[PDB]
Amino acid sequence: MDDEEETYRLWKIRKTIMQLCHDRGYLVTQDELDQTLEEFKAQSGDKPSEGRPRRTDLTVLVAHNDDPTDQMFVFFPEEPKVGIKTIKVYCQRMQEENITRALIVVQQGMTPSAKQSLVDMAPKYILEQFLQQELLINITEHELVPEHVVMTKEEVTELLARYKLRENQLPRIQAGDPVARYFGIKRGQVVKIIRPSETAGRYITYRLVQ
Amino acid sequence: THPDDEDSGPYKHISPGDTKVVVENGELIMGILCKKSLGTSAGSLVHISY
Amino acid sequence: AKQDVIEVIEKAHNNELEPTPGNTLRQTFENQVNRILNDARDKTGSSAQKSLSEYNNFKSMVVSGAKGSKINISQVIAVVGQQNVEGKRIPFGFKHRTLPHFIKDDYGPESRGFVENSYLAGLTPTEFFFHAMGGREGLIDTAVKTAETGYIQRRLIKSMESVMVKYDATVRNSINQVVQLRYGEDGLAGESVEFQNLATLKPSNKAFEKKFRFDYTNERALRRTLQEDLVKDVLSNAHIQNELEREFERMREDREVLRVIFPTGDSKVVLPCNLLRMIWNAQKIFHINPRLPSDLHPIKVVEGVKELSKKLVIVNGDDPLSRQAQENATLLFNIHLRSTLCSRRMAEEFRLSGEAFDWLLGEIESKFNQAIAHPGEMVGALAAQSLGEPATQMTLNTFHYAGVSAKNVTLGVPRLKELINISKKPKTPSLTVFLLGQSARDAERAKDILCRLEHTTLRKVTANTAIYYDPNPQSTVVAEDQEWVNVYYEMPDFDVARISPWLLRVELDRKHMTDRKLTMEQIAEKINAGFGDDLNCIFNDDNAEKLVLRIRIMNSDENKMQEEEEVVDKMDDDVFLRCIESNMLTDMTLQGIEQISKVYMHLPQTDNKKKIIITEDGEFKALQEWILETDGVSLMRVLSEKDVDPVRTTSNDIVEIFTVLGIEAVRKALERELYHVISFDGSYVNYRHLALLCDTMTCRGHLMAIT
Amino acid sequence: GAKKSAIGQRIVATLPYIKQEVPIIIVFRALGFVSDRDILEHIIYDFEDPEMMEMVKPSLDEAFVIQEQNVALNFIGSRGAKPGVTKEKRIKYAKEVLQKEMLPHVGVSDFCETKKAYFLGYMVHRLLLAALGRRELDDRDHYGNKR
Amino acid sequence: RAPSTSDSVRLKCREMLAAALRTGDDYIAIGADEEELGSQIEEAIYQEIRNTDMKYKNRVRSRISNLKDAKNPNLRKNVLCGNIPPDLFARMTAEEMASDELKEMRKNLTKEAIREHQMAKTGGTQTDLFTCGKCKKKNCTYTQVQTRSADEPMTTFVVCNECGNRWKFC
Amino acid sequence: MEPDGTYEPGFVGIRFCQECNNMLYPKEDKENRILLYACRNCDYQQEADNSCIYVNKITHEVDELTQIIADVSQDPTLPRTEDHPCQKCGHKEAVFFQSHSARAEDAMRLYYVCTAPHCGHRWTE
Ligand SMILES: [Zn+2]
Ligand SMILES: [Zn+2]
Ligand SMILES: [Zn+2]
Repeated sequence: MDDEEETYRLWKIRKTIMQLCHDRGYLVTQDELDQTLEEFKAQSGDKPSEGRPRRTDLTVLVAHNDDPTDQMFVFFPEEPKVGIKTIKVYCQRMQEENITRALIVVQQGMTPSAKQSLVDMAPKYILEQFLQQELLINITEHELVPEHVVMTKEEVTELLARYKLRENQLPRIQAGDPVARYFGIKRGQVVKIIRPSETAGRYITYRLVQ
Repeated sequence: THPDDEDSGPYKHISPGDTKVVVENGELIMGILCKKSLGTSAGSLVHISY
Repeated sequence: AKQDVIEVIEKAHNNELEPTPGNTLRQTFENQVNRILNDARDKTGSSAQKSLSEYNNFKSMVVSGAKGSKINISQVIAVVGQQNVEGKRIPFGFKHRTLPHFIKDDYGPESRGFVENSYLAGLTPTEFFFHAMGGREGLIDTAVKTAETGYIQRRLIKSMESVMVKYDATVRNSINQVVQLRYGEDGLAGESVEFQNLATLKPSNKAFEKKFRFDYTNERALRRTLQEDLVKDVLSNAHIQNELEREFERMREDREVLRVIFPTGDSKVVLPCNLLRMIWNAQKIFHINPRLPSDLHPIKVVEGVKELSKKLVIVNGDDPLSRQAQENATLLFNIHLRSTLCSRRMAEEFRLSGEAFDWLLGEIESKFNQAIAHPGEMVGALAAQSLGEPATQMTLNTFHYAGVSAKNVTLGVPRLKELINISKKPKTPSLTVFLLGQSARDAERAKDILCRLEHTTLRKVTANTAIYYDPNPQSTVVAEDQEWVNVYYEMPDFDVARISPWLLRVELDRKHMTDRKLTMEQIAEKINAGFGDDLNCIFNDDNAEKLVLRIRIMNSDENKMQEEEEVVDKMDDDVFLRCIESNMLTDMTLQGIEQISKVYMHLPQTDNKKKIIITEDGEFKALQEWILETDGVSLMRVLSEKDVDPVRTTSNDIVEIFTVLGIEAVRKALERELYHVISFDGSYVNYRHLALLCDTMTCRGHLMAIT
Repeated sequence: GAKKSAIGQRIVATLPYIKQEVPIIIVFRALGFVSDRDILEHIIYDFEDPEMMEMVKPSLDEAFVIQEQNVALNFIGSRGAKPGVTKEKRIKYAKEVLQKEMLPHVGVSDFCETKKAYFLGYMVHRLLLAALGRRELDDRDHYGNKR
Repeated sequence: RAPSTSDSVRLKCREMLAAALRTGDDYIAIGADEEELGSQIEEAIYQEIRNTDMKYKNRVRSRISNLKDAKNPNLRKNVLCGNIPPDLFARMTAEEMASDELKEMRKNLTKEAIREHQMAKTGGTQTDLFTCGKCKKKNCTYTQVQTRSADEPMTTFVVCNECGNRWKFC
Repeated sequence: MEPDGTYEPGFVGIRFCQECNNMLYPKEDKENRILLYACRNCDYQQEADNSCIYVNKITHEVDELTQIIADVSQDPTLPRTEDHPCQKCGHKEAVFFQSHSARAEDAMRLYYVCTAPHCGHRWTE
């Protein structure tokens, strides 16, 4: 019975990652953005032989921003709780494919040794980690949350020059902030927060990632 | 002020009704002054004077 | 009214009153008598104010608003009314009674604290003592509020004190970190602002077009020789037509952005100058007759407003980022200024001449330039006192809740203390779920989502439990179930020789079971999933007149051959069945899975300002609907449920908002919650102060409670 | 955990600054009434009602580990007194506390140990009535209960 | 013809569905074959479930339970006379049954009480006095707080919930 | 059985040992296929009279005509009623009252006690 929900969810999380890929600018197909639930059900031809490795097949590649510098890679592990062994094979898989970034969506949680190992992967390929439940809905669509746009290091240089500030003196944002995680930004990078204002109508802020 | 018929009295002939206060070029034309005209109000005579 | 209360008491004792939604029958009764006595006070209150002569000095003090009010007239002339304490009628102090002067259990008005008299006739002895009780709650409230607010204010000032606007006009604290890029997001002073109406929020797209557009086809109503003077000569100009047509093009785009900024549809904003009063000062002095013909060229107006727009410097610079900062920061004053000084608006309504308009431009320039906040100022300290002051004003625990539900969204100072501390465990956390369109106009869809959202434990659903000794179901002591046992002969027909002879039987309440829309296979599958296959369940049909569930426990069959000594230390299964019975109840979390206690109170909102939508005519409209209001916190999961709105679902709890929606969403939610608590008195604390408060607490990602 | 899944019956007693809580039936056994039928009678001498009697039933079951007054006195002593060696002074010390400090107003001698037991039982009964809801809670301010 | 079968469990489930159809001897007065119909029902259920799972077994029993109801022998009679086709009987999706004269009412009554649980939680703040100068409605609430006061005297606060508008008496 | 029945199986929470005067506990006899009750501190044992050993909730033992003693009829503070006819004795005048308990028996319904020494009868209306 709950299996039938799953399909809505598998549709639903795939769609959120697509918007996530689209906001980062990795150019997904408009049709994949437009993909309905009925089509997705049609796409995996629902109803047969349940618990089947649809998610291993759901694993997708996404192709490049303004400058085709390889790609970003998205992986949905079948295991409810993923351990280092699945990660190691997956690492063999990312290395063979020679991909540059890997997003893993775990269904319950990751072992701390794997997170450690993920922490060790940091020099080479980057690994990003989402809890399935927080990813299951597009948080960036929510009304409380203002439009965020990441700036290039050059734009940050011009910003600090024109206001005459130090990096240290800007407002900070958590590296684990759901929105910072959403873009996947690292330390030193700046996000431009654009807000509606009761009195300004529009107000622009910046937050240095801390 | 309490006066008149909120929401529909001023729309009924503007029979000046004298209630509503109007001041023009530094002269009080009509009406009666109260706490809403003179008090700590957002639009009191006193605020405008400052 | 007293006979009417006795009448309602007579209905109540008959047992047939029919309760009100979400309430016990006493509450229905108490809510009803309270409605009658209040209506009684107000009816005679409105009678006494009518009955007053013109010469009543008492009415003369009330009307100037000097001292005192309508309620006082009510109390001195009419009837004082129901007293109360802690928001309820005078409690039963003695056994079921307020005073020994009454009968036990006497819900009448007088016997439980209604004062029939006016101060002028004097109070009767019981009323006097129930009035002396109403006298204490206020004296005590006074002594407490003075101590608490003195403390809340000192802590607040102590945080913000070192914030201040610097000479490049960015607001920064002691270690020189930036708080805001411009003070209050526009760089204006708080004492020079005024309430103003935004013309462009005018309803109907057609109506806007008519009132604002400068026609060129010229309706046969005095060929431009009406109102305007020599402008009849520039009717043949192509350039002037295209430039104004360009003006109107900006106004449709501004009207579109302004609709995004203020989705609710309020036209009241704080802005400097008050352009409309100035036009009136301008008309009045130059002696402008609005019936006489005009003497003003439209292009002079349009370009003059452009030039004035450039003069209103708020951000000095020249590079692309300074121009964007200048443009966006005084966006809202700029769209307002174009809307007031519009060519068609200027020509028809305000009739100003050329000399009067040029003077008008010069004053707005001087007033706007004067309005910009003075760097050096102490802004951080200024704000703490403007926040501190309303905590001084009113309410500690008084109940004025009119949101047709639970007392929630605690009112007043204790709620302020929670936002101020960022309590990891508020006394009364909440959460407002709005519902998807279809499921919002229909009750039955709303009932199905509501049941999915609710969290109920099997203990609530169970009418009763029993544990029986029955080795042989085929001859069970419960002869009525006997029909079911024959029904379950083929129900694993072999391990009936192996399963324990101990029986648990559960009976479920019929109304409550139906209400959750549950089916037995859901329960069986839930309990099977929780305890395991070892827990062998069977159940009857959901349509039998006595809805019952039967539970046994199966073992591991093969290995249980008394190997060592049974690694259970020989626990009797009955005793174990109680532990199963205990935990089966306390654990089973069907539909709702976590902490929303009871989870709900469904509401119809038509009163508030919700679901405000745009229509194709262009105007705003009300959209009544069902919304779900919960008393618990689980926002992360509750957002992902179907037909729940992923957009407008909100919670008053700022720690949970932080977990899910990040630091910027905290900055907003906390503002709304601080705005909302101040707004209960509705003294209107100026927004710029709260923006500054929120920015200081959210300045560094992590939440910095001012503790 | 998997003991019985029910904490809301476990009636205990604090005696005056005894370093540890004691189960009430142990106190009764320390008074000397070892027969459960007698303890039950002392709590409620109107055993026509199965529900309250069932309510106390797990605390009687919990008491079962000991059924001698001497042992129960030594038990309260260890639950009271700092660690030591001999059992017998511990029984005597426990006995004088149980005699003198336990509701002194009902008596301070040996020869009225039985009467004291009756008063403890009406007290447990007074407690059980509120937990069933048969009797409203006392008011924290009722001047009738002030001096 | 009835679809071929060989499984012993399927055969006994048909026998029980047939036996349930034998209740009250209505099958005699109508003269309809309960063994062919029970087999057609069972086939249709199996076509849905495709195995002999607990869920199939539960469905067989609930089909049995519908046949054995003492208060509604007319449901059985409707299935016996072909007013209900086996493919329909096979699915409970078409509701559950409503010819026992009271339980349907009660479920309706339950549907009333949860709908009674929707009616207004508890309306209030109606006093109904002054007219609003915005949305032109008189549905308004008033607030009475701070008695005596320090220097902001117990002024009368009036709020229009209809559009969240608040003004003062005077 | 029938819908118009009742569930008072006689919850015998009391059946003490005939010898040591302590409580009996259930225990299985697999040999005889019968529940038995035994004292733990001794060998004494006897068969049960019911298959039940424990029940919980009834939820509605509305408990309307128990505990409340007839003698409450004497209390001067309770309202005497002119409303007539005890349903037992041909005499008017009854004291009445409500709930008087925490099982907040949302029970707003009134309980009436006859006051003349001929009944002591306690009904409800
Ligand atoms: Zn309104
Ligand atoms: Zn014994
Ligand atoms: Zn009688």
